[PDB]
Amino acid sequence: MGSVWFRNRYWWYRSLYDDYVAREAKLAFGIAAFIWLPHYYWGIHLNRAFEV
Amino acid sequence: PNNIKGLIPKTCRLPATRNWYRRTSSFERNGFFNIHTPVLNTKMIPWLLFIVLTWGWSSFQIGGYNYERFDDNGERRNTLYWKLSPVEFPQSKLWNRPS
Amino acid sequence: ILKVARFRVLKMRPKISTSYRPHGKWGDFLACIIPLIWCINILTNSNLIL
Amino acid sequence: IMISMPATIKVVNWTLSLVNGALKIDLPFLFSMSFLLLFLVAGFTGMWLSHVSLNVS
Amino acid sequence: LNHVQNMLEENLKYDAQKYNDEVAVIQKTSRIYKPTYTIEFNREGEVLVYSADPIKNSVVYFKYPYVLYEAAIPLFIWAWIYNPLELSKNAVNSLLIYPNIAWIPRMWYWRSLQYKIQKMYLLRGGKVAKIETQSLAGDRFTSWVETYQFHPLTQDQKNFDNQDNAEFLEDEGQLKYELGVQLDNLQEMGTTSQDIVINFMKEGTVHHPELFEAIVKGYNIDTSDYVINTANNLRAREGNHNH
Amino acid sequence: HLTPKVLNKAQEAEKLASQIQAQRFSNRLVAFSSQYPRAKLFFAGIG
Amino acid sequence: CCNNYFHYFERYFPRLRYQPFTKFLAQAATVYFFFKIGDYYFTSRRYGSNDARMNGLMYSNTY
Amino acid sequence: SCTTRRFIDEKEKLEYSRGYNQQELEASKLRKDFVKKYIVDFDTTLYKTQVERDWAYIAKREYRYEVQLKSIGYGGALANAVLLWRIYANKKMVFWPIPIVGALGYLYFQPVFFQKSNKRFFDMCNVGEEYYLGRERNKILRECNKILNVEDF
Amino acid sequence: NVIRAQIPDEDRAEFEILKKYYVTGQHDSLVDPQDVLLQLDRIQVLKNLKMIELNEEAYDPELVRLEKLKARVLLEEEGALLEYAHFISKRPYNKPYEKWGVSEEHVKQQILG
Amino acid sequence: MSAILKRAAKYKRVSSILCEGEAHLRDPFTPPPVILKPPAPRKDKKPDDITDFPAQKLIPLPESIPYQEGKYRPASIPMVAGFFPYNCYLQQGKVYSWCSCGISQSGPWCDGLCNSVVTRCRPVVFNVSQSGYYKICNCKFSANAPFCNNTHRKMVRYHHQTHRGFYEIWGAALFVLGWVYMGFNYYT
Amino acid sequence: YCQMDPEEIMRRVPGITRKEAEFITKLGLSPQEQVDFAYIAYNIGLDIFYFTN
Amino acid sequence: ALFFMANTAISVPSVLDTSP
Amino acid sequence: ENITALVENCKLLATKYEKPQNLRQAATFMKEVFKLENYRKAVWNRSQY
Ligand SMILES: CCCCCCCCCCCCCCCCCC(=O)OC[C@H](COP(=O)([O-])OCC(O)COP(=O)([O-])OC[C@@H](COC(=O)CCCCCCCCCCCCCCCCC)OC(=O)CCCCCCCCCCCCCCCCC)OC(=O)CCCCCCCCCCCCCCCCC
Ligand SMILES: CCCCCCCCCCCCCCCCCC(=O)OC[C@H](COP(=O)([O-])OCC(O)COP(=O)([O-])OC[C@@H](COC(=O)CCCCCCCCCCCCCCCCC)OC(=O)CCCCCCCCCCCCCCCCC)OC(=O)CCCCCCCCCCCCCCCCC
Ligand SMILES: CCCCCCCCCCCCCCCCCC(=O)OC[C@H](COP(=O)([O-])OCC(O)COP(=O)([O-])OC[C@@H](COC(=O)CCCCCCCCCCCCCCCCC)OC(=O)CCCCCCCCCCCCCCCCC)OC(=O)CCCCCCCCCCCCCCCCC
Ligand SMILES: CCCCCCCCCCCCCCCCCC(=O)OC[C@H](COP(=O)([O-])OCC(O)COP(=O)([O-])OC[C@@H](COC(=O)CCCCCCCCCCCCCCCCC)OC(=O)CCCCCCCCCCCCCCCCC)OC(=O)CCCCCCCCCCCCCCCCC
Ligand code: HEA
Ligand SMILES: CCCCCCCCCCCCCCCCCC(=O)OC[C@H](COP(=O)([O-])OCC[N+](C)(C)C)OC(=O)CCCCCCCCCCCCCCCCC
Ligand SMILES: CCCCCCCCCCCCCCCCCC(=O)OC[C@H](COP(=O)([O-])OCC[N+](C)(C)C)OC(=O)CCCCCCCCCCCCCCCCC
Ligand SMILES: COC1=C(OC)C(=O)C(C/C=C(\C)CC/C=C(\C)CC/C=C(\C)CC/C=C(/C)CC/C=C(/C)CC/C=C(\C)CC/C=C(\C)CCC=C(C)C)=C(C)C1=O
Ligand code: FES
Ligand code: FES
Repeated sequence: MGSVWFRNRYWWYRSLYDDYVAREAKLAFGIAAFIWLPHYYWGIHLNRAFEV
Repeated sequence: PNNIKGLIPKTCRLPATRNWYRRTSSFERNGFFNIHTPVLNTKMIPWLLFIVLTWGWSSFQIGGYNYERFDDNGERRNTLYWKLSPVEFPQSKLWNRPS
Repeated sequence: ILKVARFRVLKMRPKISTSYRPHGKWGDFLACIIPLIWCINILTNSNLIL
Repeated sequence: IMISMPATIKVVNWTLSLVNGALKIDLPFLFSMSFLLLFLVAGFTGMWLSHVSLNVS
Repeated sequence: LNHVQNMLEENLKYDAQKYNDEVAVIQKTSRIYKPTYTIEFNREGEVLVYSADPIKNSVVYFKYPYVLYEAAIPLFIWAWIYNPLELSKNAVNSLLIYPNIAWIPRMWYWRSLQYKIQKMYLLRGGKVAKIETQSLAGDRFTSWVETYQFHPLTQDQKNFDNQDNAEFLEDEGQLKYELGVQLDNLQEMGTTSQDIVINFMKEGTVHHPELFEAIVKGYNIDTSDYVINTANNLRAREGNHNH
Repeated sequence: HLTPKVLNKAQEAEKLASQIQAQRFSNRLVAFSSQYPRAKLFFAGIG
Repeated sequence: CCNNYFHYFERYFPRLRYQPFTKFLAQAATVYFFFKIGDYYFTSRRYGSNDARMNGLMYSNTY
Repeated sequence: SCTTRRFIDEKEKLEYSRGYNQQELEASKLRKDFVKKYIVDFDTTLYKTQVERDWAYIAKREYRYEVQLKSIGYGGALANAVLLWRIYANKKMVFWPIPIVGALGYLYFQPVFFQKSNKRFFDMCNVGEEYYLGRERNKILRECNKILNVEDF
Repeated sequence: NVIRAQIPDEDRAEFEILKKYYVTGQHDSLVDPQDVLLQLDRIQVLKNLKMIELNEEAYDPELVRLEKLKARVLLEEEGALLEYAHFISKRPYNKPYEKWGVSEEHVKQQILG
Repeated sequence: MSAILKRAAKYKRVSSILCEGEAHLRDPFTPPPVILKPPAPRKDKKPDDITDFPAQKLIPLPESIPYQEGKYRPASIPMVAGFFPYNCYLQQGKVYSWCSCGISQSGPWCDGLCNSVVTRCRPVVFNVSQSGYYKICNCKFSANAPFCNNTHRKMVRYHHQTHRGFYEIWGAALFVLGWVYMGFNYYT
Repeated sequence: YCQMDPEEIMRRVPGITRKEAEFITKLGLSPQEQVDFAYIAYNIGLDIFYFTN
Repeated sequence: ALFFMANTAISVPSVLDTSP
Repeated sequence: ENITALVENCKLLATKYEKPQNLRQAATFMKEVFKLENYRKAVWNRSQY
């Protein structure tokens, strides 16, 4: 899921930005895994309404 | 009064483990008043979470669900043959998101 | 935002930024995927309506 | 619509400039944060206007 | 305002002035402890006195009553979803307040878990103690505290134990029970805080029991009889089981 | 007949073990009543 | 390949360590789980679109 | 149709609060048996015509949402209450009540919701006499009308 | 011999019992397999006691004590049944919480405990 | 101090060696530990006096280190360049400078960034007597450095065992499961 | 205010002076930073007794 | 786009004419 | 002013007696504060104020 695929992770960071936000980027996955469920379900309902 | 039945006399300084509330601010030994402390750092987590992510990602859906529950998504009644009648869509414009 | 507001202040945990110059070469390309997807969606919807 | 990409580049650079450093909060810094907050929405609305079908209305 | 005379205010002003004029930065003390044996300090000029892995030895996930707190959330979510009580819009929306506040106590418990000292060293001169601790996120905090700022608590943690006659070390030297000590002033991450309580778990090896007891009681250790051992066995950011 | 007593130690123990275990409910009621003497009156009033 | 994981999990589930029957049941359950996954993949409806671009790729059990 | 759905749900709740008599209970039993046999416990995709398949699946999904999911929610609430009780009693986390108490709550709540919404599921299967499902639905409707001495659509 | 060398010492005794049985008692009619089963069950009682101690060391001191009493009862130690009955009689339904953290807040959470 | 002195008789000291062990038994460049006795205290402490403590041997940083035959312990903690090795074709008799610090920009081989980063990990200069494909370590923790010995798998396992690493791994896992579930439920 | 031992600082940096070590200890740095600053000052020849302006 | 809508309600069938 | 008087009397009582440790101790502490002689006079004077 990003730098892991690269065998030179330092090169990955340097060539992308020379900045390190990997901690926040990889911590954000846990929150992003569930922050979308109500929106997705309401969107399903809205899509069904549009289909009707 | 020097003799109270229920109370226990205070003959020594109590430890911090007896405190019902945890202070946020603090004092440096030179007299500087610290408002930003690790206690504040840990206390600001839930408030910022509510301000940033959960309220903004659940408010509109909650509002639409309640609107459908209590107002029939604003449907105008007195109509005939719902099969031919148009559909009053539920809320779709995110009012919490800047239009 | 939380990390910067909680630890990056001088009081808590300043970091000695010794880096002299940037070295990014394709971070712009990697980042532009999201605006690229935005443009793709806009084009698709607009063309379908047109 | 293609113009949107460099704006995203600048936004990500601004965001990354705030990480791993010794912050000295000041009124110019707060004004900069407000400027970023306004610019994000401004550019997003401009990109939405770039939508031809929506632009008609 | 000053024209209004109050004896309590005058006494407070006199007490403040007298304290300021009398008590100085330099305070005399006579609580000096001379260890019988010579102290072997590390290559860095410090002697280890306590080591433990509180994160490894503590319960993190299934901790009561936080499990109850977080298991009450689905009931509120279901109540809001299905409106079993036939409430108004605002009344039912009020049910969603709980999930936004039900996880705070577990956060506070996890934060408190980081105040369990992982390691303790005594510096040269027997006046400074370095405490190294770690959090569940891997962040490592090392703080130096002067020895006189320690105050041990009783086994029940509800009172200060007598510094002179404190019974918290077994006969051989280990801890009878998890020892709590309050530091009057602790400088953590360059910020000073007042009355910081820390704990030494019984499930932790104690090195130099005499030095540990002296540090806990607040004595100044005489390190005249000292030797230096050159052992570069510890690397920066060295890994450990306290994760 | 089984005149010996030590040779039936298990039987003698089980003779009283069942009663002692069954007395758990009564002991808990007594302990609760002692802890909350007003509990009796409070529950009677509510009922 | 990963039979060692059953021994490793004894850290959190000593029942496997102190009851080999439990370990055998766990291994049988894992085998049955893989069996069910395969059966779901190849027999479950898994409805999908009738698109020539991806028909027959097993992304959906359409045929 | 949101207004119609709300009205139907409120009518069902009012009827459930009111209760049922012998004839109403018999008709509800017949309708519930028919619905369980032809919709809940049968793969809707196995019917002949596309129209009947689609309408049977719509009825099955409506039954799912109005009975199965609601019973799961109520049984989960009951199991969570029991779990909180046991957690307080044992001063630890317990996992046994979740499955057992959840299953018991689902078994308790499914019959009541099925009784409450039996008429709607039966009526949603009125595809037409030209199909097998519609013909069976019409037969059951005639039997229920004979039992209740009334006429229903 | 090689299996004995490679076998863990905890169940080395069980392995010895099984080996001796397979060698001698399989071909002997007077050797009752019920006795060997009983020995294996005693070893299993010890193993279960250790397992439950490991499981509930950090959760329920009372539960581990009760299971130790149960293990003693199964081993048929003197007074084991009497002490187990007394423990059951004195056992609260709502056991008190005995794992309060030292750094954990207790002033406001003692009601639940 | 009376109580402390009384209890000192029965108090016992414990060794101050922990999981990190001893570096001199695993690093050829780490000298065995030696105890130095301070001289007698100065009767007069001149303002501009210098330490009389016995001198300790000074070992400078080597430019490069040889190949440790399966007994390699990095001097410092190296950057984890990658969690799986590089399958590189090495020539017979050609000297290779494998990177130990883990920040080299030239791949497994040293690029010079070791001299610019604060670390005691020096490049490993080695030679191969038979040309062919070898798995060169990338996590920089292999005991058989510069050759991979499957220590990256154990590093990954330890990362998963850590409380925060477990959270990160499974948060990404559930993030991808979000896509999987959206695809599974796409039709409704 | 946790001042490290000037003799220990001198031992860790053999060539530093007692006055310099004592001044560094008086300066408000954690003992590790005090030792590092003493090492840097001795290695560079920097005059610690200079008020930066 | 590919799955921008993220879901399709294929269950909703064409309304069946119910005229006599 | 009633709140101010109550808080100040609670502080005055706590300066001489240990602060409440649980709900029962808090209840008895509040009862003692209410029945304190100084508290009644303070309440009267601050009500006039
Ligand atoms: C301002 C205020 C207002 C704000 C308003 C709102 C905001 C508006 C903003 C507008 C502007 C937007 C700008 C957008 C651009 C911003 C860019 C920026 O600033 O960031 C630069 C940031 C810099 O990079 P970085 O994030 O620092 O890099 C680090 C990685 O990203 C981090 O990833 P990583 O992988 O390197 O680290 C984690 C790693 C950590 O782990 C490891 O590395 C360890 C090794 C891996 C294995 C571990 C497990 C080992 C287990 C061993 C066995 C255990 C025992 C056995 C137990 C089980 C068996 C019994 O995890 C793994 O690799 C393993 C995860 C595997 C999970 C996935 C598997 C899924 C399936 C699982 C199924 C399970 C259930 C089965 C059920 C089946 C039935 C249903 O991002 C970029 O590079 C730019 C990205 C630009 C967009 C493209 C995105 C894709 C490219 C890659 C990056 C993607 C992630 C990051 C995206 C960014 C957001 C998070
Ligand atoms: C038109 C509508 C009208 C409506 C009706 C209005 C009626 C009038 C209401 C008047 C209320 C007056 C309140 C006076 C409070 C005085 C406190 C004081 O002087 O303390 C000095 C204290 C410093 O004292 P110190 O001597 O330096 O402390 C040294 C000690 O070592 C450190 O201290 P320690 O650890 O030893 O602790 C000692 C402890 C003494 O030890 C104890 O704790 C023993 C007692 C245990 C039982 C605790 C209470 C049990 C439940 C009943 C509570 C009733 C509260 C009624 C008032 C509520 C509103 C304030 O005493 C305290 O520190 C204060 C405890 C007071 C109770 C706080 C908890 C309230 C919970 C409320 C739950 C909901 C109730 C609903 C009722 C139904 C009707 C709404 O500093 C403060 O005042 C700090 C207060 C901080 C409060 C806020 C904390 C949270 C901050 C996050 C933000 C949350 C809000 C966000 C904004 C929301 C609005 C926009
Ligand atoms: C300022 C705020 C004021 C707030 C208001 C006042 C709050 C209370 C006062 C406190 C005020 C603040 C100050 C606090 C100070 C600190 C307190 C503290 O930390 O102490 C904790 C304090 C106890 O500590 P303690 O004061 O030191 O006393 C030690 C205890 O005595 C040690 O326990 P123990 O072993 O001695 O147990 C004695 C046992 C005495 O009772 C017994 O012995 C009878 C037990 C019968 C159990 C059934 C089976 C019996 C046969 C079993 C045979 C063996 C088989 C295995 C059995 C396994 C266990 C079931 O106690 C009970 O269980 C009493 C329960 C009686 C309830 C009434 C039942 C009949 C009417 C029911 C009507 C319907 C209710 C629906 C509720 C729905 C809720 C959602 O907590 C309690 O008293 C716990 C009470 C029980 C748990 C709470 C929930 C009970 C109800 C659960 C219902 C579940 C659903 C049922 C559905 C049914 C559908 C048909
Ligand atoms: C509904 C679901 C229900 C589920 C229920 C629950 C189930 C529970 C299951 C529990 C067990 C799960 C285990 C998960 C493991 C996760 C952890 C892990 O693996 O990390 C440890 C891993 C340790 O790695 P290692 O095992 O030591 O291997 C290191 C070697 O250097 C690696 O090098 P190598 O020696 O392996 O060499 C590979 C290859 C190198 O050659 C290549 O360049 C590969 C392609 C060769 C041509 C193949 C043509 C066929 C089409 C290939 C399409 C992709 C190629 C892309 C190439 C891009 C090139 C730029 O070798 C060659 O020279 C070519 C050989 C070709 C022979 C043909 C054999 C038959 C066809 C299959 C060929 C597959 C080739 C490998 C592809 C790998 C991915 C690209 O730690 C890391 O360093 C992590 C790195 C980042 C990992 C990210 C991905 C995470 C997920 C991986 C697992 C995927 C599972 C998916 C299952 C889906 C089920 C629905
Ligand atoms: C400072 C002034 C300024 C700037 C910078 C811009 C920038 C842009 N403008 Fe605009 N524009 C005007 C001033 C400006 N404009 C004025 C005055 C008019 C009307 C003139 C008149 O008629 O009087 C106008 C009219 C106008 C129209 C015509 C609308 C119509 O007539 O119907 C369009 C159409 O596409 C457009 C597009 C854009 C685009 C694509 C950008 C791009 O530069 C923006 C690129 C940036 C982004 C796209 C930001 C990306 C967003 C993020 C990184 C944040 C994402 C976060 C979330 C989504 C939460 N502008
Ligand atoms: C949101 C859902 C997932 C979407 C995934 C979208 C990506 C799909 C695959 C793209 C492949 C092509 C990428 C081109 C850009 C990178 C080129 C490059 O640097 O290659 C040389 C690198 C070599 O890196 P290296 O570190 O070994 O060597 C370079 C260093 N020097 C110069 C010193 C030698 O090769 C790769 O590692 C290729 C990685 C390809 C995967 C994409 C990487 C970016 C991060 C996102 C990972 C997503 C994984 C998706 C898996 C497939 C899903 C279907
Ligand atoms: C670094 C800073 C980053 C800043 C990022 C920018 C943030 C911008 C958004 C800020 C939002 C701030 C919070 C707004 C809360 C609005 C709640 C509301 O009315 O419900 C909306 C929604 C709307 O629901 P609805 O059903 O009324 O729908 C709207 C109306 N109809 C039905 C017609 C569509 O309701 C809910 O979310 C219900 C649950 C709410 C639970 C939380 C209540 C919090 C109440 C306020 C805080 C507590 C009081 C004290 C605060 C003290 C602060 C110091
Ligand atoms: C998912 O979560 C998220 C969203 O979804 C909810 C988002 O939408 C967004 C997008 C949001 C943004 C880009 C930011 C949007 C804007 C935000 C948050 C700020 C909006 C703020 C407001 C609306 C508040 C109103 C502003 C004010 C200044 C109110 C001031 C109020 C009062 C009472 C002051 C009144 C005083 C006066 C008029 C002056 C009187 C005094 C004087 C004249 C001087 C007196 C002097 C003397 C001496 C007496 C984000 C980022 C997000 O994370
Ligand atoms: S060893 Fe990595 S750069 Fe020289
Ligand atoms: S990559 Fe370092 S051991 Fe395999």
